[PDB]
Amino acid sequence: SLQPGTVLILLAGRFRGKRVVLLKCLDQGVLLVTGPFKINGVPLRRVNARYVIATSVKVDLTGVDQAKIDEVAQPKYFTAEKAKEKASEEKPQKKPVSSTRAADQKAIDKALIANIKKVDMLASYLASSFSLRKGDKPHLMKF
Amino acid sequence: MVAAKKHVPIVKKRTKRFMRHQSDRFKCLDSAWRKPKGIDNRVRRRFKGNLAMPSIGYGSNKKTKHMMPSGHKAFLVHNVKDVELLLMHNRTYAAEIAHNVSSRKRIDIITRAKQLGVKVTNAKAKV
Amino acid sequence: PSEAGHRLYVKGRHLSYQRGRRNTHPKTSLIKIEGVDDTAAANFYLGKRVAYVYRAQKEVRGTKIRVIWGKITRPHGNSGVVRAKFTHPLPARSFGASVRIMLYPSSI
Amino acid sequence: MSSFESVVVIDGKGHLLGRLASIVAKQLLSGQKIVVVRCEALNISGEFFRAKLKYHAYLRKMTRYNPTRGGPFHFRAPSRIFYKAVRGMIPHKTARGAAALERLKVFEGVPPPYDKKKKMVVPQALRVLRLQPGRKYCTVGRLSHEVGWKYQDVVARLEERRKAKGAAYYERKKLAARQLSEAKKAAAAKVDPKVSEALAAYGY
Amino acid sequence: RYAATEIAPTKSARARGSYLRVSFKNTRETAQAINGWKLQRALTFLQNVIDKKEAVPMRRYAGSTGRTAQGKQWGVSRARWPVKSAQFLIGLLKNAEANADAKGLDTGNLIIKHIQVNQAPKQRRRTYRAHGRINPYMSNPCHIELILTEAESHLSSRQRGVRIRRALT
RNA sequence: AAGGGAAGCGCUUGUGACCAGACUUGCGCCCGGCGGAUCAUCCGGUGUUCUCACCGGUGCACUCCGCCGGGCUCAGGCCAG
RNA sequence: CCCACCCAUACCCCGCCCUCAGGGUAGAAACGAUGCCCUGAGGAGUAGGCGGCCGUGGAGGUCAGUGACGAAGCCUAGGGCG
RNA sequence: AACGCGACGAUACUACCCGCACGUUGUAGACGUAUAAGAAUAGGCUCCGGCCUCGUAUCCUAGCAGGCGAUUCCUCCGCCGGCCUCGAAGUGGCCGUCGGUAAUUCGCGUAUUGCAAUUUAGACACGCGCGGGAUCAAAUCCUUUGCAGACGACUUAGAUGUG
Repeated sequence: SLQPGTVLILLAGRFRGKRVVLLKCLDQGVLLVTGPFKINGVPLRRVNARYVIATSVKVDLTGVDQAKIDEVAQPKYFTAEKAKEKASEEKPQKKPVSSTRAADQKAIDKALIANIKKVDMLASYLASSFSLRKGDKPHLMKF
Repeated sequence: MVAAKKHVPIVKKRTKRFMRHQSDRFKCLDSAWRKPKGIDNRVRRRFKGNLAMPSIGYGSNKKTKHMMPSGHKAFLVHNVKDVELLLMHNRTYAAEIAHNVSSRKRIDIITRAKQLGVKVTNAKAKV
Repeated sequence: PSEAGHRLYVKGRHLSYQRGRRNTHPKTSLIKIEGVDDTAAANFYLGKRVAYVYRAQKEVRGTKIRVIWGKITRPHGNSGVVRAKFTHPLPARSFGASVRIMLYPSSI
Repeated sequence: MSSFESVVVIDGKGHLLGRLASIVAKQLLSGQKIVVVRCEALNISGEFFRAKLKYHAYLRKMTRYNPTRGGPFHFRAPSRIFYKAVRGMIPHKTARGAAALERLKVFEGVPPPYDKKKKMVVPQALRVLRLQPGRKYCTVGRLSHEVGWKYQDVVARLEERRKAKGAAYYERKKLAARQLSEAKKAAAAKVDPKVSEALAAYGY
Repeated sequence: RYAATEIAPTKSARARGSYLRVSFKNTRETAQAINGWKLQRALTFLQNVIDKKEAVPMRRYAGSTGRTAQGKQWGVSRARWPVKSAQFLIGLLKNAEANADAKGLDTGNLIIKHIQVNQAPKQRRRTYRAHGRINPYMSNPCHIELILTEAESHLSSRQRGVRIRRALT
């Protein structure tokens, strides 16, 4: 149900119940997803397949830097500096985003929004949040 | 050292004590378990909803028997010669100073056991 | 200004324990799913997570709200009532009480 | 559809006493709040002298020493008859049974807070859906009246006033429906071709 | 020694009596009646009890006690007038007030912090009965004591981040 | 703290109160700074388990012993995915 | 008459205790050999039989045992082993 | 009904009413807790076209747990005032003012809660604080009465009077 470039609904975590795009499928249940950031506020991040739901909608992925994607997918991109930000942060102030993350997010989401604005109301769909409303039965509904 | 030997998990089949029948109604009857010898008594007849009776089935695992939750086996210690007896069992045995050991010999035992790496269960009693 | 909701779980009601005519076994509980009526719809929710969320008197680590976690094991009967195993048996005062059933781990 | 609500308000007219009590008791013990109205409109199958004979046997059963305490208090209101059925159907001598009985409320007629709400019916307990057309049936209100209930006329007159107000409300509702239909037509003569065509395929 | 050991002796005044020839039950009831009050109000109440103006409620030891309207002062119907118990409590209260005066405390603002009535060794008598029996008459003494005092985060990462969010916004 | 015509007892939660453990780092490497000669080998004596050691001498910067300022490996308690 | 469902200490798989039965363990780098390792089966129980462990007062030997920096005793909604 | 209910009088403090700052306060258990015709079922509904197995319906549903700004929109909510309405255990309508408001589109912010950890968020009740208005009460003991009485309990009377 999950392919490179597919909209998923994150169910748990900080961005719970919210739609992003799966870009690359990592190993051991790890998925590299992005909002894109300028669309719904979710940056480049990795989540879990058992906590996402795969939607049948497929986004046109042509025009994205696959070398940039797998360079980010290398297994240090977060943990290498995580300790540095933890030590720096711990009146309250938002700790700064790394320049590498900013640059890769800008390239990736520029390409992705350029592709997304082609089909109608997909930007609004990706910006909107997911919720279950009375009478909605997950065991029957098609995603 | 402080850490003990790697051991299989310590599982306890039953934790609560086996209370003697009618001990909670009669104060001349202590809580220590006694085998009931009646021929119509329901504890012995093993009717449901009554007190349980000790059996060999509740026995603890041989690998984890007589072991504290820390993973050591307690050894009663009266002096420095006893802790030197426990010398070669840092990872398996622990020292428990006897209740009638004076404070000065307790200090000596604690010092020697610290040099030996042997854990003392009651080193902070008179502190 | 949104004006929407935030429910990501399915409502459930803890009804009772698995039991016979006399004996009750607190190891497993019976959960009624909101909107599930048959065994196939239950099989959709087999394996899904479940939380009993309650409130206490003392705040221990920033919250007064405590949780008990578990998962759905198998269907129960023909009504779609599910059998659930928790980390600890439910308080038995939560008979007929609310539980939140989470769609993770998901397979759809 | 196996849905959980705040309070389920059941209009008891045309419902069989035992089956409605069964459904209500199961919901109560499952944890749902139930409010039943028109217990005087509730129905009991069989024939009316059968029901009256059963109630007279109930009246015969009575404590000797002091009727004041301990004796079976023969409640003669239809709301209390339905409550008696539910109480016999629920384990009332326990904390959980007490909680379910506290979740239950039963009334004669439709009080003002509940005449403005939606009253649902239970298909498994409907007299029209259950009884064979040739069989006889009685009414709990008539049984209560001939056993000693004192307020048949009061509830009848209150029901008459409630029906008058309901007729006025339904006149307003029909006006609203006609205006809404005219508005939908007038708007559909506008909107945007694409939009209407698409909403169609989807299903709305 | 006194049971209440949590009160400092430099700020309180204490009185004691041992082996007193009074009824333990009546003394307990009247001590509980005068418990927790001001010294002057307790003295006035006890003198009223002697004068049969006010009565102490019979709460625990209340076998076949007749009713009296004065009992409504206590939310009870059964009240009684233990004159001798009242007299001995007045004696102990005056002794304690003298001790407080000696220590220099303000007698107008003193409350009865602690009061306790215990049983003393019983004192035998014997009387003569028919059918060859002799009835024992153990009198039931009690010890009394009284003391008066002056009246007067290991949050998790998610929690820390969410609180940072609400602090910023 | 509990208490609508008994209490008391077993299995299993939950609340409140009060607590025993565990953990605080150990091991080994890449370095650098040190403080130093209990490295090797050989020679004499001694004791033994006849080939093994201890003493005394010889042996001093990529050899041996302890500390420090770092970096890395592994193993470490509780609950989980 | 048909279908599905509920559960007993029963039936099947796994773990743990104990008992019994069957094997291994010396030119000893060798053992609370009254020990240890492998394999299987079995577990209600009155009268009765056998075995092992727990506790009390006193005696011989030993622990170059404990103790006024506190023995024994007693109390304890404080803990550990069985 | 001594653990069924209503009406009214007076209610000193405590805090009686009013607004919020809330509360490490409680709850047999919020998470859109949305939805009034009546009556019949061998008939019914309707705008009078027609429709009715089917509530697998209608409403509602997008925005840092929902920001700031802008073209466009008079749509939908909320609060207070006036007129009226609701008594079966007491509410809703209209108008007005004021506040908020994607139906279309766009820019800037989300990052770090590190791969999930209840998304601590609702309601009513109760309690601590303020600052605005208002008032300055009773019952019991005691004495007395005999329409009452085993004792309680009850009818009575004590403040200036036909005491």
